[PDB]
Amino acid sequence: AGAGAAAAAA
Amino acid sequence: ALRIDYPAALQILMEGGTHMVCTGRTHTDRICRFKWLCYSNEAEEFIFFHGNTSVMLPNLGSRRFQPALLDLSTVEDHATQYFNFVELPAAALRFMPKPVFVPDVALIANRFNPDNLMHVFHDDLLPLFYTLRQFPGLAHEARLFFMEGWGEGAHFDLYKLLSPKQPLLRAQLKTLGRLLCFSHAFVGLSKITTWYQYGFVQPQGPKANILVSGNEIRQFARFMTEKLNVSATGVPLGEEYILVFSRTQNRLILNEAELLLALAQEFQMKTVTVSLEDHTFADVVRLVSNASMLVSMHGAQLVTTLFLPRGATVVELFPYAVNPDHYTPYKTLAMLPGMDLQYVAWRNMMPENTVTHPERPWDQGGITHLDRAEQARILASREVPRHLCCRNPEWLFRIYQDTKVDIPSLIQTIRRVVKGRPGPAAGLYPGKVREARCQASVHGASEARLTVSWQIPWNLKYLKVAEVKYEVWLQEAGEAAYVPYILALQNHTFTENIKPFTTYLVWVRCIFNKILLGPFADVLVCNT
Amino acid sequence: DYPAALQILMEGGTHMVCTGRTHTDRICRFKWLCYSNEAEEFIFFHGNTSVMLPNLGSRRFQPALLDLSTVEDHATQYFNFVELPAAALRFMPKPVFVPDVALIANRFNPDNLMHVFHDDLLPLFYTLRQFPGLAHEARLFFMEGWGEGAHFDLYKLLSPKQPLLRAQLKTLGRLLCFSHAFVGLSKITTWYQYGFVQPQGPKANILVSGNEIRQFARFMTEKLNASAEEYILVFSRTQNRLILNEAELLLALAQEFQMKTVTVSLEDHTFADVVRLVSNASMLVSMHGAQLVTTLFLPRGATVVELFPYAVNPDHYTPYKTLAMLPGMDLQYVAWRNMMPENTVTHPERPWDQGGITHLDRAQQAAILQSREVPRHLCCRNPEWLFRIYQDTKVDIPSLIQTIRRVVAAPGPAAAGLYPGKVREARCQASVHGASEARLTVSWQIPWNLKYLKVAEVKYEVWLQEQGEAAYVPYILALQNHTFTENIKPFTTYLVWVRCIFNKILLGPFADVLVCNT
Ligand SMILES: *[C@@H]1O[C@H](CO)[C@@H](O)[C@H](O)[C@H]1NC(C)=O
Ligand SMILES: *[C@@H]1O[C@H](CO)[C@@H](O)[C@H](O)[C@H]1NC(C)=O
Repeated sequence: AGAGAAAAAA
Repeated sequence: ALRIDYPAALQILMEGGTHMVCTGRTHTDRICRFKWLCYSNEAEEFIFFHGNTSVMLPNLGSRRFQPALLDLSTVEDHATQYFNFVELPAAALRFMPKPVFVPDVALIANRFNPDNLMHVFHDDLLPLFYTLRQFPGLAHEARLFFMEGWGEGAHFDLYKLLSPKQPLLRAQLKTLGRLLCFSHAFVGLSKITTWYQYGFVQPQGPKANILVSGNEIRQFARFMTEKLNVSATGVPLGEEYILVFSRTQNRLILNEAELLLALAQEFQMKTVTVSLEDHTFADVVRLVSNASMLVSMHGAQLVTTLFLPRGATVVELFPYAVNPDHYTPYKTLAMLPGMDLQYVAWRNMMPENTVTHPERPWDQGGITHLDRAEQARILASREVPRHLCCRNPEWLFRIYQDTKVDIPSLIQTIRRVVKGRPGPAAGLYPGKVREARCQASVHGASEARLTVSWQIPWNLKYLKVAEVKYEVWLQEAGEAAYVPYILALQNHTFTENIKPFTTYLVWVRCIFNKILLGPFADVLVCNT
Repeated sequence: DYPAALQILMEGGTHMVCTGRTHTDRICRFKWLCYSNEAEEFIFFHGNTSVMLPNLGSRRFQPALLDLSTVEDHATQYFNFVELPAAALRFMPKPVFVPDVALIANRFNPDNLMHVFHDDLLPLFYTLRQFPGLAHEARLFFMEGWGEGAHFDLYKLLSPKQPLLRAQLKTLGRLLCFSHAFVGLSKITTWYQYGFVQPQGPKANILVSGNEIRQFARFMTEKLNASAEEYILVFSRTQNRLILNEAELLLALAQEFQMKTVTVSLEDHTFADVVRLVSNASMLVSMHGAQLVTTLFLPRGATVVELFPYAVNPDHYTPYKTLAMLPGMDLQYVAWRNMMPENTVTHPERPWDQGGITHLDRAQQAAILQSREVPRHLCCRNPEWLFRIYQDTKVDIPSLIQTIRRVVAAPGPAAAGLYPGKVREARCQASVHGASEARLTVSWQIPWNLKYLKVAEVKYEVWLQEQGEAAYVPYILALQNHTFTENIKPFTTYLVWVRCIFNKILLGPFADVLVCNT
């Protein structure tokens, strides 16, 4: 369900 | 504004399917524009989904596998750099993971050797720079996707200069999702900027038809220096210098200290040392861009030649048994028309000035891993023979030698090109000659002749041309192409091989400065 | 804004980046490309941002930069420019700027419907879509020098902007400069060559399938607002190349196939009506001619019935057979040839361009009248070809029915066409049983895409070459694990190739070669 350019976060 | 509708995009994919339109008739010159091209990280395959609006252009049928759709690299029909996809119906998405969408327009390509600076600039950076500019909206919006499988490499900071968006590697794709789908993706690279081939079929050398000039090279260089935050102001006066590339590693200039002093005294100019290992690449470009002369052993660091100012001289040194005419990637770059650079090659001829290292590992020129009969053939060979690419042990053995430069020999070599101090615009072609006319002549006892006339090319009315000549060809209806003539002015009358009714085909073209050959006007049929 | 544009052009100059390494597949993106109406020349102005990619040097005139029309490197449709320093604009007229992004191309024959669709509309439709922001913004610039032509409404369907002809350019100013212009057309959708070097026929490597043709057809149908019950459609002509017994043909087709049979015409119907009637026709019957290019609008399962006049061999003139028989079109094709010299009406007194032969001397028009089949020829004005193709034809109904019946049993009204992936985990292993004799076992996993497919017939082709011979030897298998024994020698190196085949004709890619030792 992801339309992401997205940053991480560990 | 910020339009993020996953269901609508998902139904566009499930109902419409993948859309593909590509340039070129052959796979070695094909760049593909994709819409809703998908990548399965599990299968490690790009996926074409057939739906209601699907387009496959070209539609090669079984020929899509002879050998593939396109070249992902610029190393032309390699074997390991092909791009292709597998076909599925869009309805098959019901049995697959929920896709993750890349809303960025993407450029998908393969880097050939991210660790070698020559490969980085010649195979990747220059092709990427101008592939992006082929399509509107890519130059400042596209995110680069590298699918070759290498890590970041030693020069990843250079790839990030091409785009505001951080490039992605194939290994990073699995973290985004099991099934990636690009809403808008371009695949492939232009080969138009390449000038050298690395010798996979025949020995290495320059390309037969180089389609790039120094001007296009320098526009790319100007872009890179701006991204590196390197000004374009230049040095003052009296602060000019000769730049010498240095190494800690191997392939060393053993008498570097003597070389620096000798060059400084001979050419009346400060000398500076530069190193890829000891300088940030921005400092390397800063130094190279003011260098009046660049001296370096043959190696990947010489690709920085493209940053040199107009009028500089490249001095490339080749170790013992290495024929400079066999290894010319930087000679070709320096001598490109429009580069405005001079090239000089020096070859160590004296075996007492070389230091070999036979006991090193194979990739550092060692020959200890070979049969002693082939060690003997290598140690006795006076010149590396022509060979095919990549892991030739005699080539590696000789290119990893250390070199004591014969300074008088080198100065003579440079002095054949640089007559005074080293360091610091045209190139246009004529148009067609206009209103080309010919007039046969009745003379005496039915003698014939031919008088041809024409006007100057239309663009010559605004031009500053030193030498303007015209080339005229004759012929004989159905026989070999006659005499060619080169004349100064727009008139002439001929005399040889004349006489009655013969169809004489006449071609005229204007030539600027020796070599700038203009186009031929329409042929003139002149009956006698 | 005009001062800024004039500043960019004079300081920056022209910018060019082109597709392809040859001039026959080159499409060029231009910035600040200029055109002189006086000299009738495109101008590249060199500024301090100018890029010329490719930079061909003197090879830019061998023969030119690119093709402006899709009829392959035609001597009359070459594009090129002349070079000038951007500073030369100081002695030139104040340029007029075209703000719209432009696509510049040449139409080959705006008066012929086949040329319009095959050479222009289809290449334009997909050249537009090659570059982002063109399909809905570009203004077409036709530079071939023809007028609007007989079908200018069709060109207007592509682009929301009014296309411009070359004659309209001089109206705008002595010096035009396009801020953003694309030049050239893709040849990727074409399937036919008209016969300039060798006789006309299909292209050797057709790179378009029926699906790409149909997607274009639905676009045109939407822009035309045209998006018993079953019927046979007879495409009549009104001026020349007529069917003399058209009424008898309508009744015989309607009776033989138990289907309403209806005529359509380019001259008596709007083109939107033509498309609407063709889109639902179960069968299309027509004399050979440009109107049969509407075949691309036919629904899947329809049949094309092409009628050829006396002495015209159908195998020599196949532009509509080639289009109808493209993979993915899902059409049937039938060709009928008039063999009966009394069923033809000649017209030897018409002008040369519509079949007349009285401009030829007496012996040549006699040899033409005596000839029973048009010889192979080149473009464009072969008199015997023009004479026979412009005949009128009385169709022998019994032979036509029999010819259609070899293909049809009531004119028909799904999808398919996927290729396999590579077989995976291809392995080999040898064994030496009993007395002296080798066994070579080859195994693999199914292609990854077959997991989600339903294929009527899945087979695997194994290619089994001996180290250095001209051997290969074929094998078609259904299983994925096979053991070879016959003709397998021991102590022998065997190269093995494996590929999967869907429904006999959809050949998948080969996997990496297997080297196997007995
Ligand atoms: C070297 O040249 C570049 C641009 O040509 C400039 O940014 C730099 O300041 C120059 N070097 C020095 C020491 O000024
Ligand atoms: C293929 O069949 C042979 C027996 O002929 C068997 O030994 C082998 O394990 C099989 N391989 C696979 C992958 O099923």
